[PDB]
Amino acid sequence: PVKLKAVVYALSPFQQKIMTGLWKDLPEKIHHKVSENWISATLLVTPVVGTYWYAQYFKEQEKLEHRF
Amino acid sequence: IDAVDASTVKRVANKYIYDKDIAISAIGPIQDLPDYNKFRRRTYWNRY
Repeated sequence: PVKLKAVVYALSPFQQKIMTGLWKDLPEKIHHKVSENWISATLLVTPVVGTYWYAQYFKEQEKLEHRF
Repeated sequence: IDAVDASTVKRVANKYIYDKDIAISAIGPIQDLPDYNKFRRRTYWNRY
């Protein structure tokens, strides 16, 4: 058992609004998600999309070069 | 006082205790003290 010192004040669940917080600070929520995550998102999307587009281009070039 | 019979006690308890909010003040080594939700749930009996 860890020895802890703290004071915790809590309000009853029936004295607070339950759902409005979903839509509060919404620009901050979007901004934090984008600014913290855009590198991770790039590192995930870029190789997949690039490989797919290159494969499509390869297939189109191969199809054209076999025609008459 | 004599007017307070068993049915009176139950009526008053249902007015003041049953499924009611509670206030808790605790100090010391109280990590094993149950949280507010557990105390709040124990204000009613679902077997009844």
